[PDB]
Amino acid sequence: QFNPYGDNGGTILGIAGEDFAVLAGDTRNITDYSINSRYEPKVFDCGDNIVMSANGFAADGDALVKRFKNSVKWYHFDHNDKKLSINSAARNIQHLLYGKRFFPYYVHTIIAGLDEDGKGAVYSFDPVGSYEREQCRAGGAAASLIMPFLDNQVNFKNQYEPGTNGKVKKPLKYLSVEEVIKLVRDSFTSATERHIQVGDGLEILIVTKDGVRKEFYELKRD
Amino acid sequence: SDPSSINGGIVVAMTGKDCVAIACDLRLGSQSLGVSNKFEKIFHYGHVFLGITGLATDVTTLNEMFRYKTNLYKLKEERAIEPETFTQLVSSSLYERRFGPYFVGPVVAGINSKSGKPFIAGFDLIGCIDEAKDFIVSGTASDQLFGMCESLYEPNLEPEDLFETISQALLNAADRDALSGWGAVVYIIKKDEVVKRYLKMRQD
Amino acid sequence: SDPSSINGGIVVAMTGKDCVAIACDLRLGSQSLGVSNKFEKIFHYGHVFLGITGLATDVTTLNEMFRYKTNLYKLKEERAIEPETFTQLVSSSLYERRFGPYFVGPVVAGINSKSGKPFIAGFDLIGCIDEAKDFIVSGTASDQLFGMCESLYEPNLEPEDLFETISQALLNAADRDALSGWGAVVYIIKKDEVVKRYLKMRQD
Amino acid sequence: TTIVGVKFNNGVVIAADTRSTQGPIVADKNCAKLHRISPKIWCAGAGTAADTEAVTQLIGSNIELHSLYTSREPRVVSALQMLKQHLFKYQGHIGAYLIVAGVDPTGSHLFSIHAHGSTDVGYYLSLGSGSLAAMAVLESHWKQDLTKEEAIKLASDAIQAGIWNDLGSGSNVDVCVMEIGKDAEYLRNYLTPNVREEKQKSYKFPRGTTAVLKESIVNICD
Amino acid sequence: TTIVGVKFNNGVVIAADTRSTQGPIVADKNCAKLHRISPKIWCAGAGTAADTEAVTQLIGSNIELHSLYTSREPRVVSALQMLKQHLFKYQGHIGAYLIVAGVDPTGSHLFSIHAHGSTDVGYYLSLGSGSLAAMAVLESHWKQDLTKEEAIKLASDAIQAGIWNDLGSGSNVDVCVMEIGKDAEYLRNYLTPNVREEKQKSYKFPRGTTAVLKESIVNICD
Amino acid sequence: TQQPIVTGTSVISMKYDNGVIIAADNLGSYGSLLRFNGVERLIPVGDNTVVGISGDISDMQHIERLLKDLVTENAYDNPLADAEEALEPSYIFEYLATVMYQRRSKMNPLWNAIIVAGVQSNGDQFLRYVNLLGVTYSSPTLATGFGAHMANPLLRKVVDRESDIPKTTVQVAEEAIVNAMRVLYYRDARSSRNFSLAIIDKNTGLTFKKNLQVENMKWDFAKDIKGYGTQKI
Amino acid sequence: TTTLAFRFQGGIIVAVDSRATAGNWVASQTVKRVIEINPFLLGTMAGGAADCQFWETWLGSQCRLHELREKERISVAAASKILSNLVYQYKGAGLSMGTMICGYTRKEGPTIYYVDSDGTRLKGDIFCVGSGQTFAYGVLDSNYKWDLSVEDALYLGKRSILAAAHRDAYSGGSVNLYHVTEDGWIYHGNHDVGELFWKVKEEEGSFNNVIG
Amino acid sequence: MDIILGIRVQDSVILASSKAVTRGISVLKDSDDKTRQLSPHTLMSFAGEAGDTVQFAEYIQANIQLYSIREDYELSPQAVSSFVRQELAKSIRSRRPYQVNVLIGGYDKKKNKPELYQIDYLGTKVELPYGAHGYSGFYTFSLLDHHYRPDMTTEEGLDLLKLCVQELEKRMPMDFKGVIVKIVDKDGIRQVDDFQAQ
Amino acid sequence: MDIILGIRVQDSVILASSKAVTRGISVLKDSDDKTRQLSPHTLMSFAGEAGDTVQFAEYIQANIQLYSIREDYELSPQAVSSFVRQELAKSIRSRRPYQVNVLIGGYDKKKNKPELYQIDYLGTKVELPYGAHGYSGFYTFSLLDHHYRPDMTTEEGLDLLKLCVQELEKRMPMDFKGVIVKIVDKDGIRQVDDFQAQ
Amino acid sequence: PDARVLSNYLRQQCNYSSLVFNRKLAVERAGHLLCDKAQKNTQSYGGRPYGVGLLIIGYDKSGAHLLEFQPSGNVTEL
Repeated sequence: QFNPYGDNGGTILGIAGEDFAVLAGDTRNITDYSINSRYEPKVFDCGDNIVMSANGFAADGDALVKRFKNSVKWYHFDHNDKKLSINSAARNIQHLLYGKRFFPYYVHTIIAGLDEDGKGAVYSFDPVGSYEREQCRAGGAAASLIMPFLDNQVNFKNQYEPGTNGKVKKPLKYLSVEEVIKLVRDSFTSATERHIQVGDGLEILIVTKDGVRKEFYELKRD
Repeated sequence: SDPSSINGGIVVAMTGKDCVAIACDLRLGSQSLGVSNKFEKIFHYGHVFLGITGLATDVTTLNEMFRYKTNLYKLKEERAIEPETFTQLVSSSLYERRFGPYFVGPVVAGINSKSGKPFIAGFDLIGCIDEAKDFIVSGTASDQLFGMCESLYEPNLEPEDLFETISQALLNAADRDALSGWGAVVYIIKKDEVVKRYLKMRQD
Repeated sequence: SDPSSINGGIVVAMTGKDCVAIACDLRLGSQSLGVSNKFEKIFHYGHVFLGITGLATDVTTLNEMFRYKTNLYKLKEERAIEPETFTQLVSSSLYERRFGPYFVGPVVAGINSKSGKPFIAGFDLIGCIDEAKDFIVSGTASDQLFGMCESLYEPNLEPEDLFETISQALLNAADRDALSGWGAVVYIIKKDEVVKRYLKMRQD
Repeated sequence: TTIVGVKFNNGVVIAADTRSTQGPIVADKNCAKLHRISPKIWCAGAGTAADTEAVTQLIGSNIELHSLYTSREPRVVSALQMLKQHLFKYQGHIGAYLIVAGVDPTGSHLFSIHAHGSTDVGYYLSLGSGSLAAMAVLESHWKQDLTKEEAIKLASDAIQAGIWNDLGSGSNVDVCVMEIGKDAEYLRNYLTPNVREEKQKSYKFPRGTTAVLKESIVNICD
Repeated sequence: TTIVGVKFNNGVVIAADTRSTQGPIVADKNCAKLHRISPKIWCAGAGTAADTEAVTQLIGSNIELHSLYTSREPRVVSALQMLKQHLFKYQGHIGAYLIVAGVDPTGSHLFSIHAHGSTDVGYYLSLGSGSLAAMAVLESHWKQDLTKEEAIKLASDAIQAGIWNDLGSGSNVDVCVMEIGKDAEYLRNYLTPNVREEKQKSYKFPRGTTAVLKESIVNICD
Repeated sequence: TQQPIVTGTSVISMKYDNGVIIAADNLGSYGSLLRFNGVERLIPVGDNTVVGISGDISDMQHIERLLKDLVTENAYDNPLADAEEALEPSYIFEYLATVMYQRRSKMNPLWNAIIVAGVQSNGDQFLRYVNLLGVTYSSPTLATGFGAHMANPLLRKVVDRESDIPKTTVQVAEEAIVNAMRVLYYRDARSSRNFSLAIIDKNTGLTFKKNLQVENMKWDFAKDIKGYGTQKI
Repeated sequence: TTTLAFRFQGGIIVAVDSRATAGNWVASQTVKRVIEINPFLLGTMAGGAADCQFWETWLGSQCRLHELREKERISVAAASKILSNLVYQYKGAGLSMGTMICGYTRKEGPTIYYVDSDGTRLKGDIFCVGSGQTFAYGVLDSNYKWDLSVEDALYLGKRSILAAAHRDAYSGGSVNLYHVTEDGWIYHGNHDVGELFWKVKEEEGSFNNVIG
Repeated sequence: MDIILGIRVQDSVILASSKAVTRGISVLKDSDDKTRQLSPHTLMSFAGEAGDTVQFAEYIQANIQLYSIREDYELSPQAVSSFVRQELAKSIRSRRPYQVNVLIGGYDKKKNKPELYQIDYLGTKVELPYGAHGYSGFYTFSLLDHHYRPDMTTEEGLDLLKLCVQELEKRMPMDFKGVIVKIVDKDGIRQVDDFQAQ
Repeated sequence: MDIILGIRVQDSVILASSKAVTRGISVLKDSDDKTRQLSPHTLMSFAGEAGDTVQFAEYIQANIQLYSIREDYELSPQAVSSFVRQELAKSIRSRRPYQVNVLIGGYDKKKNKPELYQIDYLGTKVELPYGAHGYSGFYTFSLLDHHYRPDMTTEEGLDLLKLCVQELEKRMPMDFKGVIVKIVDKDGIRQVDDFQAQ
Repeated sequence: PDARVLSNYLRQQCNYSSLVFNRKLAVERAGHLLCDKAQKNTQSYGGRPYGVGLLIIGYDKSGAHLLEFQPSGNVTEL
């Protein structure tokens, strides 16, 4: 019996800042209990200031992205090099994904960037097209180890104002890209400690109104 | 269907400067249906504490099995059993049933009345032991806990800060676990004085 | 579940001196539930008779398929089709559907208006033909019939005695078959004049 | 099902019992496994009833169409190439094993095609339920060159070994002899070893035994 | 799970990482696969955790009872005969593969028992998730007769090849050296290549963040 | 779906300062049987690339054909067909990966693991995997079959990271890869003893070594092993 | 998932939760279970996350072509038919989706049509689909009255989703409210189930067996 | 399964059809009409698989109506049921068959006789004095075998049918939420909204 | 499954338990009492697998009664339910386990407090203010979460419980043929034969 | 219009040669392609030839490049 699917581990993450957005994802690539490469990117700039990453079954990922990028190309060709509004992008990705509703792309994809007002913006996707505008979403192998943490930190959950008992929720202020990346880094290290499919390296792409920036940090090669 | 996820629940333990903390949620439900919010998973024999997760009917039986056992011990040695001497027990105990295990995940935690040193330990269903100087987690939201503990933990917290760190870990994993919640309770164990507290959390 | 035993029923044919007889029960039911006692399995196109057993919905469709077909024949050749020329048909017909057969067991029987000789024939679902000078049986109580026919049959019976022999075979097999009964009907076919009769039988 | 075929000097002969099964119950007490493909080309069909009688049917009809058009007597290997080409196309879902025999203006021939389209040749063949019976009566009493009467005597004495020792075959023997420069002879019942003894009682009922409820005279024409 | 063992001139050495799995999540970040059967007899246990630690337990206890009674130091083949006799009785339903090593008043020994009771011998053995890793570091750098320091250097350099290239093994290395006419040395952490870097933020909350509903002081004695 | 019949085992490879290496014995197993030897799994393409194939042989023989025709085709109306505009490793590989995927996506795969090694026209090193599922990935070291389990480890003690290729002498690279091939033959019932190693140096060009074997082995220490614990003789 | 809608004097009231879960982990508490087909129609989301979202958004485009052609508002019945028809075409293929199409045209008044992947198309007054449907039905069955005020009609829907949220492990998060009128729908915010509970317990007395 | 009863009397046909609709654990409705009028004097009840059920009913209805304006003449009960059995007949051997059982009861203004045809999803049709689909028969058939007479008044039939329902309630595990009755005759179709309003 | 409800009020426990008994297609009875009194002030309802159900109930009843004459003292609700959970607990790991779920509601004449214990076939016990077994909970639990108060009168509880049943009827597919109610308190057990006689 | 069709066919040819092989389509090739397409329209019944000339430019691995195509399928490099 030929089984057309495979899981290449990995974890990606996307936070939407007040006026910028990030999307990180470790570089390790695996198969069962072995290593295929300690550095193989899973986060690409697709043009028009849009970062994207599809995580799950390596191949379906590469395919979707390529298929998406060739699509940005033609959007320009047909509408006078007009810019692709990230919202317009997600709607499009839906159709791509739902295109294969009955032979689904075995992946959890995530794009991120800026809306038409300059505010950060993220988008999480079903492996068949269901998308929602998220503001902070971990997807991947250890997502269940980073979401509880950001919940607490980025959104101050279960935290109250001292000396007011369970009466005043601690107010949320918004993090400077600096602070967010310190958050993002701690999350990934912890994850490497307790999850064997996470480690080796962490590459991060920051979207701002100047283009896309990239930063890297080495993780433990457990 | 995994027998160790019908009822649900979580337990976590931590060590600090001359103290330990053990905490758990309160929910007991069948599959999706929530049945109770007063189901406690933490018991104690003398100055030794044990939290248990997994199949509820087994959790209950084990408590009774250990109460029974510890009372007989005390009577015979004319002293209460210690944390290590106890861990060894619940380990053998779990194992004597290696081919029809109780579906649980115990977690011992106490202070040694002789040395005075903090102790916390975990086991899996057949009894494999596991000491650690920092923390133990077990349950349905097992992973959410490893993620919280591998961040918020800090060696030698003061009992007043330990209470804050442990609570926050429990509190937040239970929120990303669909089968754990409906309240919680945390203990802060010192050489003497033991303080118990119930926390306020989402009831969904 | 065998598609050829949901509805039930039986058909039998015999030859005598210058005549034939064709008979069948009347029941149509779903599994155990008896639904009707007026469901006839014997039809006719001109002076040619066809009895059909098996899956009721197919029995009905076939009748319509053959009526349709024979009317077109008559019109084109300016004469009614004969017993043999017909058998060959329903055989090919059944076969054109060799990989999704109708679930039946037809049985042709008539007298040749040219020669004047008696004719009876049987087929299985894919159309294999089968002539015989004595008798044809088909249905759920198929075996009970071979047992009755292989005893009570007698070459060259007089139409008045044929009626008695054929009736008795049908009558008695239908009593040892749980899915056949609720009445019967028998035909006695001569060169001319055709007499039809309904018989009285247990209604259980 | 129990058929055989054996060739001699000026032709070939095949024989087959006449008993169709259908579970343990007997259906036809006097069947006819011997079919005509063309005047001097005959087949013996074992296995799935309708299939063999319908396939020979076909091939026959086409070969008739062939000779007519080519203005020459039907070769026997044609009838073979046809059958096994067709049998194969249906990966064995048309269970018809058989023994094709005949004579064309190039000698006498004898073949045996299995369901899947496989064909073999020899001087004597056996196919059916009692093939191992009538193949002990052939691997014993066989010699090269046999009179017409010998060949006939052997073939019909093989079938007989099938009738008696096998449950999936019985009743009478049927034979067809194809001789060179001569017409073919069809022997429907060259033997009749089985003939039910007479009954012990007459089972005719006295007129009026059966109880009737209604009577009437149905019509036919217009 | 990643263990090895290698003997030299006056003794033998075995090493094992310290990482218990349980799916992809890590359980124990500093386990101990090295057990003591008797003072100078040690085991390395791969596979099902509880099983190995419980079986060595047993056998050990019994051998202690044995020597006492026979008034002689524990032979190493005894410990072997015991283990594999027991392992077998349970047709492999007690998944404990391991490497038994030691020294008795008849030389130094090294064995490897599989789950079902099968045992083999050599000068160097590897059992675990990364046995093929640390077995390329042994089929390359191996030579007859090796200094104590060489043997130690090799064994610990095999484990290391397991740590890095395998996902089912990591963290630190543990070693135990058994030398003739000498006591045994237990090296809990002869290495510590992995040590989580320090975090990027202090995550201590201000006292009173958590909301409480009830409080009280529970009792203990009588 | 389908199943592979005849099969080639591992194919190990690595990079160095001036180029890349790629080896792979010549045995073509038929289950437990070793029915073949004159089997070549190193298919060079053009004068700058080589493709090591593993898995079903009938499907390997199929790709090869495809590659040849890809070549005999790039020439068609192209005068620089041996200079400026001539097949690169990255062209070949891109094309291959396409097909591979297209295929699994039709539930009719080619049962293979593949390595495309070579040096770009501008001098860069190129090493990229690609199996029957379409999954592909780059790395300093690469290997199919056991290579991933037994080769890799060793070829990593050499080039542990992307910051060591520059300091790896074409000679040291090879001397390892072959000791690795010693290991492969030491523990892998589906491997042959003699092989075929091919280098692709940016200066020297393509060197296609053929039929060699694994010498320098250690079986002496066998005489010492007797029984399994009790036997003393 | 716990979604519901119902008719009454004021029109239609739609309420949903926002929890989405993978196995036993809460992959998200921010799901828009209400598809805003267009200014006048809303569809809910049960069964399949994507199938619901995709086809219902498709359906919106359909209504738009229809309105440009006839120069008139499409009717809830015709819209619900279109959907179920497309769904029925794929019967067998494995789609999945229970849903409430809610509209209020001039001629047909306020209409709710339940529609699912089986090909079912029901007209109704009260519908609840989900894993918490049973609990929602409780509060709802006992308190519904055609003459509910608007203010109370919304509170009923809210308390209903809350009931589920509490008992059904697979339901929770924040309730989202909508009110549909003959001029279109009006959003009535997103209320966090966390906070709402404590509020209700305190201001309604209910939820006694809960210490807090 | 759902409940589908029908009985022909002196000069009319009566159809009973449970009102509930259930999706798994809950009951989304207790006032469903399983009926669908094909023409002024032909009525057809149905019960079967979730989606298949009414897609089919409406389809049939559409064909009959089309035929009726085209010919301006009304198709007869006998010919109407014949058409249905034809479709269902073709259906059973198609990529995916409709799983629908039906009852057709019309008034033949040509013979001035009521007729009731019962057809199951396989294409099995039969003309009966009274019928039922699915498990519905075991609880009733005996009562009707007992009291039914062809001379019965419409008024008497209802009383009979009431008994059958009372029995269905007492021994059937499912709670079908009552039935809805309808009468077909020389004057057309009308609903006995008083077996419900009782 | 069968219906098993129970609610503790001010000073007493109330138990509701559907009356029907069904074997496959038919309903052999619509007046079954799933109750069984263990002692003057302890009552226990049950529902589960066909045979296992009352063999177990009676067994438990026999043990309690034995203990009671022997000691001449009456075992307490708390200790009684403890014994039950013990048995069922051993049961789950035996050649063949009883598949029985239960509710025990007694009056602790020692504390003068009513207590209600709910136990499932696995040995899972819990003390609650109100409970139910099987699917019975989804249709009721919300109504009780809403109206229940510990100060409630016996008189008020019934009214409440009535609502839960009315809901069970409106949305549950099965027709449980009504319930039988019973009250336990300082004066013992009595049957509210007026929820049935209503 | 004709140009649209042509330039479009060209955009396609380049994209294929880009995704599949990952190599920028050489200019000479783009000539052959535009010639063979213009070709078909001079050998069959029913249609008409493209009424439009194009000057193509580009920069492959042979540096600069200029071509001149005519509706007869004649592409010359100037």
